[PDB]
Amino acid sequence: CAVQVKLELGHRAQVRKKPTVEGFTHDWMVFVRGPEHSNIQHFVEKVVFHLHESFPRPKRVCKDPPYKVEESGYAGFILPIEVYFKNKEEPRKVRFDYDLFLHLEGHPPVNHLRCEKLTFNNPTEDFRRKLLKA
Ligand SMILES: O=C(COCc1ccccc1)Nc1ccc(Cl)cc1
Ligand SMILES: [Cl-]
Repeated sequence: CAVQVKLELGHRAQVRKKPTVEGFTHDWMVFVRGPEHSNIQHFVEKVVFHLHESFPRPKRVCKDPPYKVEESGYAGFILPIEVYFKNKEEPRKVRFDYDLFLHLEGHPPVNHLRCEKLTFNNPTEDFRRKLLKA
């Protein structure tokens, strides 16, 4: 009995009115969530955001919702996101490579969204029950 669930990944980015002391020009926030009123905490163990190496503590871990990271910076980068599942079976996690892009000053703030389909073929009963609760 295969089960399909939905994950939304996205981010916002806005030019700061005043650069930070480091000269960072943008504030941004990247997130993983369920669509509409879906609570993905039923089947998500943790979300790991792998920031660019220039960031302090580049491995950011959210064990509880909201699964998000808020930061400031000066350039966009590819941000690997690992979503770990509440199971003890294959797969333990899934990985997405998120394009954390920023727009130049003058352009409207970034507000970006993509939606990811996860289909689990033959999950264990306990994991199937969690997936179906989201
Ligand atoms: O945007 C930033 C700012 O982050 C670094 C930081 C240093 C000290 C404190 C906070 C944050 N780095 C960055 C570098 C290369 C690429 Cl390709 C994309 C981004
Ligand atoms: Cl991807």
